[PDB]
Amino acid sequence: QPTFRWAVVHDPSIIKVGNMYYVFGTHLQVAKSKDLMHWEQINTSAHDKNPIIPNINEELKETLSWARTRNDIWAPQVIQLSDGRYYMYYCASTFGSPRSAIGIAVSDDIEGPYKHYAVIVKSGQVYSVDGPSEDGTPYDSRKHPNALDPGVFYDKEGNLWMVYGSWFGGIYILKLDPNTGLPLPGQGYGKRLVGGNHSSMEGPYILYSPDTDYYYLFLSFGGLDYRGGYNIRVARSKNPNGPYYDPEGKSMENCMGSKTVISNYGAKLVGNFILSESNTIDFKAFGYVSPGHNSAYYDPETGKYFIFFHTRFPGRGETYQLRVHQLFLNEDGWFVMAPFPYGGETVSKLPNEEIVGEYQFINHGKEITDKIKQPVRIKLNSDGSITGAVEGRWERKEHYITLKIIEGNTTVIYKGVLLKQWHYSEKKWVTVFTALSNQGVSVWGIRVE
Ligand SMILES: [Ca+2]
Repeated sequence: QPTFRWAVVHDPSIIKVGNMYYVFGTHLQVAKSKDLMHWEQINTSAHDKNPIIPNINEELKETLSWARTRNDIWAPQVIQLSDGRYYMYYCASTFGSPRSAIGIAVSDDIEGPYKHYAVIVKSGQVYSVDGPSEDGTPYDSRKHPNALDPGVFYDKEGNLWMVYGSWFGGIYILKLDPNTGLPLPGQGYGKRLVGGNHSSMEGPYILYSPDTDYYYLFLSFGGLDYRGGYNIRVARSKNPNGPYYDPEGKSMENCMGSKTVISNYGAKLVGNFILSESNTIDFKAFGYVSPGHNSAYYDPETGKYFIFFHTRFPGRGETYQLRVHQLFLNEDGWFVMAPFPYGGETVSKLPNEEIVGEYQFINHGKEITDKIKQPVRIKLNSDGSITGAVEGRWERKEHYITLKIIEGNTTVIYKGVLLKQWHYSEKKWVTVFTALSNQGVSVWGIRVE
């Protein structure tokens, strides 16, 4: 019964306005929805006649001039501040460069037109012409962030923050004045949360959970392209400005260096996969390549959580869509992602008869890889045993599942949730599980019915 119509929105940032969900993305790709499943595209590029920011080159002359670019802005996020106006935080840049700026535009109406408000953070200063970086020292792209990818959020106390960054100096957070949206004076680039020295991370987003009273920091590791191994990582903190820690207890301030090294940190939520045993490219089969650059939302009306992200697809190169999935909290207060896109599903306790059976099983691992992971077959048996491709034991308590799986010479415990979801490709309701270990590895199970 559920149906879908996606949008084409790269780097999507969610905002709810009235009964309508909007996503704002790179190139001023904008779309909206009442149900999270059918999306109406309202803008597709930052051309001179777009209605979101008309005549953008003149309107945002300050940031675009800085970035030496035209007809484009990257990773915009709109947030409603206390005056009721809509503030679009965005960045201007060029591919591969740290010559970037974070700006703010403002509108009275969600769909615009937005006008210039402020220029707030700059990177890529060339000392002989521009002078120092924001911290008063010469810009050094190993230490200083790239002024990209703003993630703005209120904390539980009403303070306003912006987490930001992409590669280069890492991921930083600035405290903002709730009344103006501007960074409070005297912070330079702010506090470093993750990364440094050109570590492959970007798109930071922070979400508060009332259900656990933690803040969750979402990052994308790797490259966004087909061969980049883009993957979504999660850490959490009792404080909006950290330190953030992963499920193993590692501090994300220590996450920096090579791809192999940074891969050791964070809960990896999803990487590349396809639900085909046949082949790694199978256009009938559900699968993603380079899912990332996400935002997230908590809906107080229902208590559900959602992740908004773009992704590419097996065998389809750089083509991408918006996708929306539900997130759940496991018994340890960590997020686990629903295998399939959101079709209206609400978790509840399943009886045993709906749990027992053969599953396709995907282990997403811990690495940053472009490998398209495929499933193996396992069975969850009535006696609590796991058999097939892996051995172990499973148990459940309400909708919380625990899987204890033998991996080499050790048992790894995965904790997650069980529910019924809409099988996106098979078009039927099926049992699924999604679970996470303390080493930050996600597993998905999709019941063969
Ligand atoms: Ca973002």
